[PDB]
Amino acid sequence: MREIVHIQAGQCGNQIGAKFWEVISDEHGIDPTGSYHGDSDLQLERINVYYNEATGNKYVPRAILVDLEPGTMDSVRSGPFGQIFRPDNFVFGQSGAGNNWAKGHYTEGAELVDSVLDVVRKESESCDCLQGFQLTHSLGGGTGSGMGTLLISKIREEYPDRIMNTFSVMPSPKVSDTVVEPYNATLSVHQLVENTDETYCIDNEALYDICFRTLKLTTPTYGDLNHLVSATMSGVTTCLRFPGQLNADLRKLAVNMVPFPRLHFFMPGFAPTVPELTQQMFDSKNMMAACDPRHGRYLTVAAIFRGRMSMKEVDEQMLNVQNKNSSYFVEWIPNNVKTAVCDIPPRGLKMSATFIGNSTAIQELFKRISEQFTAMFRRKAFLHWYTGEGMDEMEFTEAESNMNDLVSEYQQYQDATA
Amino acid sequence: MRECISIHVGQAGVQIGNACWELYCLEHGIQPDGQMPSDKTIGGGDDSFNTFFSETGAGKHVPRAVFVDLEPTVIDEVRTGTYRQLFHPEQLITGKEDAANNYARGHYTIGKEIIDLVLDRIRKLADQCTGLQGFLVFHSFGGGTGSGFTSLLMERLSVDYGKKSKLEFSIYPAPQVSTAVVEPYNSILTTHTTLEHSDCAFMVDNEAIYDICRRNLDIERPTYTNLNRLISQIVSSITASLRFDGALNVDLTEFQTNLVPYPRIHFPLATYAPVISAEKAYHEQLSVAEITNACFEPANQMVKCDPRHGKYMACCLLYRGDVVPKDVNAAIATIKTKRSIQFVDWCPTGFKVGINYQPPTVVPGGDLAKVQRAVCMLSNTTAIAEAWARLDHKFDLMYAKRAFVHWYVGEGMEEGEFSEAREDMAALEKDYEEVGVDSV
Ligand SMILES: COc1cc(OC)c(Cl)c(-n2c(-c3ccccc3)cc(=O)c(C)c2-c2ccc(F)cc2)c1
Ligand SMILES: Nc1nc2c(ncn2[C@@H]2O[C@H](COP(=O)(O)OP(=O)(O)OP(=O)(O)O)[C@@H](O)[C@H]2O)c(=O)[nH]1
Ligand SMILES: COc1cc2c(c(OC)c1OC)-c1ccc(OC)c(=O)cc1[C@@H](NC(C)=O)CC2
Ligand SMILES: Nc1nc2c(ncn2[C@@H]2O[C@H](COP(=O)(O)OP(=O)(O)O)[C@@H](O)[C@H]2O)c(=O)[nH]1
Ligand SMILES: [Ca+2]
Ligand SMILES: [Ca+2]
Ligand SMILES: [Ca+2]
Ligand SMILES: [Ca+2]
Ligand SMILES: [Mg+2]
Ligand SMILES: [Mg+2]
Repeated sequence: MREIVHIQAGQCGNQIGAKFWEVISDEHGIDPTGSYHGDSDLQLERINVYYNEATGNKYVPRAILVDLEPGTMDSVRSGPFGQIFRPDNFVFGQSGAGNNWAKGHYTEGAELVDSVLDVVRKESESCDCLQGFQLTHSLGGGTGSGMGTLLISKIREEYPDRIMNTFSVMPSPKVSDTVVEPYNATLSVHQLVENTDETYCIDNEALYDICFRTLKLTTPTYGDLNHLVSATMSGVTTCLRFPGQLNADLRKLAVNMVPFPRLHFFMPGFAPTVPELTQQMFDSKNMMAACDPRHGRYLTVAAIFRGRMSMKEVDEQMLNVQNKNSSYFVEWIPNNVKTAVCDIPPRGLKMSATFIGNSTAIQELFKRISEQFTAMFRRKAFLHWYTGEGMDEMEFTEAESNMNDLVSEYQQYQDATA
Repeated sequence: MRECISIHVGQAGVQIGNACWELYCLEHGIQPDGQMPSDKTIGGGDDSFNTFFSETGAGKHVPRAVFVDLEPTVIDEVRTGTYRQLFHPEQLITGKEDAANNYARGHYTIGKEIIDLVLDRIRKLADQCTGLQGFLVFHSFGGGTGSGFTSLLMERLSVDYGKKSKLEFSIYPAPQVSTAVVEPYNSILTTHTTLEHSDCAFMVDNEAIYDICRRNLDIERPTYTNLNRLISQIVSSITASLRFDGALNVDLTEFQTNLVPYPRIHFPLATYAPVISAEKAYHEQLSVAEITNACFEPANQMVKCDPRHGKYMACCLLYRGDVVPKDVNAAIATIKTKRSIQFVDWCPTGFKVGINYQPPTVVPGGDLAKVQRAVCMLSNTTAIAEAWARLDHKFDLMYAKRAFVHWYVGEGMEEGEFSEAREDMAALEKDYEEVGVDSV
């Protein structure tokens, strides 16, 4: 009875979240109508974490769909699992955000934010013991970034003692389709650094490379990329959704993954013999964030293996990776690599592994955005679009300072010794 | 509803509007009488094509457009033309006497008689909108109506609608294509009066479209119909994102935010590819990467200038048709490797992209061949300052001797407005030089 309230905002948030509900609905064996037609009772032991039990034994996700542009709502509602969701949980506007963070955070999103919190109060009050919230959104746009972080700030006011998770698609180093994304990303990161307990960094360029270089898709699409992200989201939340040797929640994950409150930005991975999975799983080629783990040290790591597989074999292989490449792990957090196993594998797979790393190498990402942010901000390029919504330049300078301070923090523990 | 109201001012704007709304009807399957068989949402709906068309209970799809001209000859043809019943009589506004190539007559003398009426009809269209997004204003620089009345309208729209988006489509004069001696004066006066009220202006050098039509389409001696049909392809590409549903399209706000780095620097350079005849399109297909490369060849720009000698500040690439993301990303990846295409150092990420899978449409009669993938690029480049310089020079030659100025003073203007408008242009030219200078 540790329920999670899911929220998805913006195109990216809704497209990624919609595919996420498709994935776990299959894992819990729930059809688009919301009725269970599975085989094992282990699919239901912890189903109330992500679903409400409705009259007629229909299952309804604790999902809240948000955007300032109604177009993406209609796509969700007409998608494979469109009619699963609660009609009243579609909270949308008509104006859109125009890739403008200020519109999403201060004007257009501020008009709609209360309506979203009202839907949150419904869901949260209908929870035996509310555990926390999870958000899926992009940082480069205006709604998921600007309004997304506004929703986070408001939720922390009502629920200051609850856990806030996010799955944030970050700007990629070379692939971009938004000219002002450095402004939007830097403004969002300064919000995420303060009002989130855990943030999974997702990079579309890395996801595209996997789809193209590895999976051999000659014409990858956002559907293919979303499938990879959804597969990772299911893998991360496997322990929250299924029983097993591990009985842990989101707060325990944060307590053990975050040695310092601001450094809570994780590097996700996914794979694909047991030895070969652990080899893949730690590979740069399998990392969902555009940062080389070899360019830093892991503060903490979490690995989840799924499917019938030799436990002792995994333990030996994991322990080998730690001891073999121990120079990439901080020496002052003893036993900072923990592993969990679940008997239920995903669809069309016999074995799978999900990776969650709190690596100091993630500062490379915040370096990039800072340098891109400064190049535009020095010349106040495109700024009038933000000051026109009522922002002041000082709010831009503060975000620049904070993300540089965050970058400064990461470098501190990347060279710390015992 | 994200509606957009089109305003077509003067002969050029009206005649350009004739080609655009003809194309729109062909792209949406709307018949000359306004009936749209494929539309089952009779009397209304939230469809994407309702941003430009309103519905009536009788199944009539009516353009959200106003046509204004100070003389009736041009709009009279619309009232008796093939799309005569597409529009409503109230939407086709005309006076009896034109501005006579005089900005002052269009702005001060003949314009005042009709401006209050025009705003009322625009008001009537606005009241029918649930979420009006902005205005599209089609006009020439050279004509007295297109220059003088448009300026008047833009100022009045800012008072009655505040900061609501206002985008222009402006015809930059050229000696090849039926220009007049005083058109440099009108262009400078209207640009200065409209600079502070327009959020994004799309100039089209009439010499550039004359050349493209004469070279790419092998039309020895282009007509206004040949030019307007080409212009409508660019207008269609820019508004396709608004008239059609899609997951990868660029709405106006998204469109303006990623293309205008500073309020005054809002004159993107438009290109379209492929512009090709049927004879050449026979047994010939061009790919995504090919049309992407053509967008950066100065020979295809809608305004004559040399991007190679300037710097890019933002590029918007609107693909349409049989275009897949993988090809788009590869084609743009190549452009970023080309050191021949220089971006300002304060634009680390300078590409906005979109795809509209609806295929390009050709007027049955329009020299363009029907292709399957097309791209319209809109780039904010310093090179566009070259067009300002050419026009500013022609202004200086005449104004040094005060040639023709008496025609404007007779209508109530002062020579001070001429120099003020010229100084604003001088600041703009210096502005384009400043933004192109490398950072410290
Ligand atoms: C993030 O900025 C982008 C820039 C870009 O071209 C410069 C593209 Cl094609 C995409 N993009 C699009 C798309 C987006 C906006 C307009 C049109 C198409 C759709 C799509 O399904 C996929 C997979 C991608 C994509 C993602 C990550 C990559 F590494 C490579 C391609 C994204
Ligand atoms: N592309 C294009 N340009 C046009 C067209 N008609 C006129 N022009 C341009 O417009 C200029 C002449 O001004 P007009 O727009 O025709 O004059 P007006 O707006 O009707 O104002 P008046 O002075 O009162 O006649 C010329 O320099 C032409 O280059 C047209 O149909 N297509
Ligand atoms: C009465 O009908 C005429 C009216 C005009 C013109 C003209 O001579 C071609 C006429 O024939 C008699 C004309 C005058 C010459 C101009 O420059 C000297 C000009 O730019 C202006 C032109 C005409 N405009 C154009 C594009 O030819 C408009 C004025
Ligand atoms: N994975 C994924 N990323 C997306 C998708 N759509 C947009 N993005 C990312 O988000 C950015 C655009 O922001 P957008 O999603 O439109 O944000 P919004 O304005 O809040 O809706 C791009 O740079 C992409 O990297 C999608 O369908 N899938
Ligand atoms: Ca409002
Ligand atoms: Ca309330
Ligand atoms: Ca309709
Ligand atoms: Ca109808
Ligand atoms: Mg006329
Ligand atoms: Mg978009």
